[PDB]
Amino acid sequence: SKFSFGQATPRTLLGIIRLSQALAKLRLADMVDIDDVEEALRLVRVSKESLYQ
Amino acid sequence: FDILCVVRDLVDEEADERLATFVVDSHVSPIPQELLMKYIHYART
Amino acid sequence: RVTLQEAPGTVPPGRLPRHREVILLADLVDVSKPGEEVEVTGIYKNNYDGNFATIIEANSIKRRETEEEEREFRKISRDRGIIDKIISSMAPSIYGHRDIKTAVACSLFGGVPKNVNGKHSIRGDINVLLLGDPGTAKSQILKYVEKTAHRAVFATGQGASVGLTAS
Amino acid sequence: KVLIDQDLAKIREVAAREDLYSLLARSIAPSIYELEDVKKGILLQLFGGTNKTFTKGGRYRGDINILLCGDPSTSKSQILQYVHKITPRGVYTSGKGSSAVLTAYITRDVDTKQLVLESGALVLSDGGVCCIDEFDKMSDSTRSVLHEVMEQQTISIAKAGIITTLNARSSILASANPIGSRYNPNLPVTENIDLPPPLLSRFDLVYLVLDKVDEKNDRELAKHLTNLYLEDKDDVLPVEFLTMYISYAKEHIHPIITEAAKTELVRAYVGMRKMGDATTRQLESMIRLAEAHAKMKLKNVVELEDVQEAVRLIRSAIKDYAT
Amino acid sequence: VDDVTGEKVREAFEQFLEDFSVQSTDTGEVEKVYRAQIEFMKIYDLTIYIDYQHLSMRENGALAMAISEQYYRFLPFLQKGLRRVVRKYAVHRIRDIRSEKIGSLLSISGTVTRTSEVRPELYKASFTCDMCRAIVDNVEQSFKYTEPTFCPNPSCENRAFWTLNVTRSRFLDWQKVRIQENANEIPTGSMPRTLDVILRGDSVERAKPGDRCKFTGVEIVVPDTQLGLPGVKPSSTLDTSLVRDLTYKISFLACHVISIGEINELKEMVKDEHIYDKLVRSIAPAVFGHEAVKKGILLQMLGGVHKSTVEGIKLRGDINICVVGDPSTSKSQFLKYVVGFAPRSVYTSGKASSAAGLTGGDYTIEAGALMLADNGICCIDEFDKMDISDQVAIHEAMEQQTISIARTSILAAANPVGGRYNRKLSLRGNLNMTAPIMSRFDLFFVILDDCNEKIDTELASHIVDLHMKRDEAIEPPFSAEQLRRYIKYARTFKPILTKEARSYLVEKYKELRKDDAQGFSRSYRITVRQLESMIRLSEAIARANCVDEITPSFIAEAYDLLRQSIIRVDV
Repeated sequence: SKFSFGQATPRTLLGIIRLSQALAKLRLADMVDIDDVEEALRLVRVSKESLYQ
Repeated sequence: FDILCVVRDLVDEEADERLATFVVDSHVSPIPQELLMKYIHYART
Repeated sequence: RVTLQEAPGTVPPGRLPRHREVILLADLVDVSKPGEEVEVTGIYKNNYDGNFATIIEANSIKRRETEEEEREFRKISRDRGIIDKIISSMAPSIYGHRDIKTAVACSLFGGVPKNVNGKHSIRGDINVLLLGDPGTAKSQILKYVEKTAHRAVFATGQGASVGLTAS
Repeated sequence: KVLIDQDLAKIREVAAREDLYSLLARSIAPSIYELEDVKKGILLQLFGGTNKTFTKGGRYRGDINILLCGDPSTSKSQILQYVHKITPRGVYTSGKGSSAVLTAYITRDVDTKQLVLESGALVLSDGGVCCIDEFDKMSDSTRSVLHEVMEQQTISIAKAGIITTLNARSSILASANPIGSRYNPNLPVTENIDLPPPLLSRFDLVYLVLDKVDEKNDRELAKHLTNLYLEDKDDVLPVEFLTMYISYAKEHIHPIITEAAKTELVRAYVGMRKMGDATTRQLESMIRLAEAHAKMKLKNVVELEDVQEAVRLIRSAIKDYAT
Repeated sequence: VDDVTGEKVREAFEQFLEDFSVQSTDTGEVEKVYRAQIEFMKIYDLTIYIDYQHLSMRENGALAMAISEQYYRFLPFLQKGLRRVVRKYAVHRIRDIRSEKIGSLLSISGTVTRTSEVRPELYKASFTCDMCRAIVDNVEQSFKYTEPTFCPNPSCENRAFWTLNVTRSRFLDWQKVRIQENANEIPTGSMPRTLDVILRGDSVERAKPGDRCKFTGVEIVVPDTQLGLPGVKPSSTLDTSLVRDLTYKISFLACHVISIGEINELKEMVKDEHIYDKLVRSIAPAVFGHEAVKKGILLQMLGGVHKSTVEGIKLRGDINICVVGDPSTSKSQFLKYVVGFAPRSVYTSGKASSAAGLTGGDYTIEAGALMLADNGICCIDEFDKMDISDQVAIHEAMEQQTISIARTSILAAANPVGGRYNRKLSLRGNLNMTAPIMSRFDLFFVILDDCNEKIDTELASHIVDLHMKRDEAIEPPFSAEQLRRYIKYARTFKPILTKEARSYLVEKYKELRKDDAQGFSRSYRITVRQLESMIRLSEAIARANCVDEITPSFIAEAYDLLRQSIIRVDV
């Protein structure tokens, strides 16, 4: 019952895939790359646990 | 409240005898109930 | 004209009641009152034509349960030992308990408020509390009270009914 | 709009397959690669029991009701919707949107301006399997009506409009979530589930979904789900063979439970009764589950075999009740 | 034209009914079954009961396929032929209704909803003008309220009109219910359909909301929101200033509606002696185990005496049995057999029911699963799931036998707190109830089981052999129907006890209280009610024995019944 949750659902992965999909849509080129999904992981690790300060 | 009638429960042998025998009589001088009903209605008015 | 509907007491259990019309005439004007049962002696007719509904005109209203009758009554009421006899004639089902039976017999018999001419009225009722015990037929006594007395509505234990507060 | 038989030999070809118990169950839900016992129970839910009525009294249907619950990240709801898809007359309900008045849909008419009495959701479940979500989150009226269904399989209508009962049989199947986010060990199963214990043991079989700390199941999980997510979509996958097989096997298959099985029944029953401190409820469970498997694979008689795993399916849950 | 066709059909059917009705021999009815039907009617003075097959017997359907198309055409012909016989001697659904079905015969089943009142009819307009001879009587009666006829033959004209005589006529009563379609035939995603049906004459009040019935084949259409429907609406511009227009709907009418959907054996059952013991094992063959609970159930099946007194208070005649047992014992099967066999039975483990579940000016209070068990047993499970006010209402129904704003016996099924009974603990700490409702209860029947391979295998073998369709025909010594016939004859006994052992019952009560006066450690402050219940138990045992004037042996049996009934509680 700490700041972090217990389990990770597969919908988390479904959401981050759709998120990186939209990130590729902002490139307007269908150029799904490593940074495309890396930005999707960045808004997850930064979206959560922003209560450090 | 005005009156407080309280009954008691204690082991009486003869009261149980009378109770059971009158119960038997109940499954078998006082005013009949028609006269007492005319009594209270005629009296209270 | 008085509307009358079926009595919820002798309804077959679960079905719904129906209606019928009752019309009053001269000495019977406004005899019933809402919240009652009734037994009427009616003649049955129907309407003529509309441009058949039946209407019951009623003759004798009796509610559901003489000179020599009060003077022969007074020939007996003159005695002395009617005090213990009232309790002895009050409730023959459970035999004893003369004191509480005499107090209950005194309760329904009434009191007088006696309003002073112009000044004030005090109180006119007798208040009876009877602290029971499981294992007592004390309820049977009050059922005798309801059948012998005039107007008695049994007020339930907790919200199951009528509710004594008009609203 | 559209009140332009012969396939039976292929049915018997697949019926003559030795690996039918894995081919049929494995081809049901390709989304999860586990719960093979649960998938077998789901398969038996349509092949449930022999509707045995006695000479006087009796009238024992073949209804079985199994709830599964546990930890999240299992896509249990997608499983239940898939069950709703398999059921030809499936009803998928949920929690907190029901009342006693899934039944008794009495309402007012519009054009005729009257009060017309209507049938509920479980009446739509008359014959088949019902689906309920968040079973722990029902109301006071909801989940209490289910006693009549689990016991009498009837509906009692008795108010001023219509005083008349009727039966509506189904296969009730539901899911719910426990109190704690993680099911902890060394704790009672009846405790960590918001269910009434008389109804809890009244159910046929109870399942437990737990979280695992492995890596291998997470790799096959993520490769499987990545392939299911990618491209937006060596096994024989009959989509409709089983669908017509169950319909054909519903009337044309009558499994008989004769004498030879009773020896093994009492033989297993004494060892089952040895655990105590097991009631007749478990005996009725095993006899309705053994004949359920006997309805599978087109067997009109009972066999001394198929009873070992029939008992073991119940015993797997029972060994999970140690803590 | 139609007069000739209907007259030939009429004479052939009159000959048909005048011929044989049923082919059966002297063993049974021989001939003239409809003639015996009319003679049966002469005995009762009601109607006609006709079969579709019997009308289909003589002309091999030639006459049946004459009537089954235009019956409306052949109503007066059918009445006139029957009238001359009198003076001579004294399944489809709603979707199967078309316009070709008018006048024809089709049977429809369904769901009865919204019964209606009783209203009389007319069909006897005696309406004539102001002229002296105002004594006509229009032979019209159609679906029109046109009482006065135009052409009389008095000096009065057609415009001269007066009211219809409501005193010289023959009327009939009828109701108008609207049947609902079954829910077992509607497809998925489909709402129910409605249809009107008219119930005419003698067969009135036979309806019941929520029933499956078979109907008369005839059908009508009644003349008439159906404005701007659209549709070509007809008008009544006859051929030659400017009548109304019309748009109708399909209705239904009927005349015959069915509502479907031994002295020597009793002598054999009463001249015997072992019949009590025979009735012991002949109650619950589905249950394999003990039998004393079946004893209390059997005695519950026979009512008490409930005799009258003077106008103050009459004595009641009912018994109350409440059984609490160990969880997972297939106790619901016990309950299910009780409700499955006993008449006037309503089963409920009521928790989903409202607070009223345990109990322009419609005032309809609902029934409640408890109040509707008049002259029946209302068995309720899981008392712990209910509150204390309900328990008070239980005491209400159990004492006044009324509810003021229920003439029932209540069966119970309770459970332990810890699930099991602690033998070192007392019984009062395990019922989970208060003192007066416990004292109101007559019998308890505590049942607890252990593990033993002999009893578990024998009872399990008996129940599994019941599920074995082979040998599931175990025979109780009595059948269920001769048993119920025996109960019906058994309630007609009315025992008058005229025995001196009434005093023996009194000292028996004294010794019943002196021993109970000793040892208040393990659980009772014995109630007067216990004694009165002992009276009624000794009444009904001899009632089960077909014995009037209850013997002291029966008293001792009821005494030992309550004696070991309380010792089983006494631990």
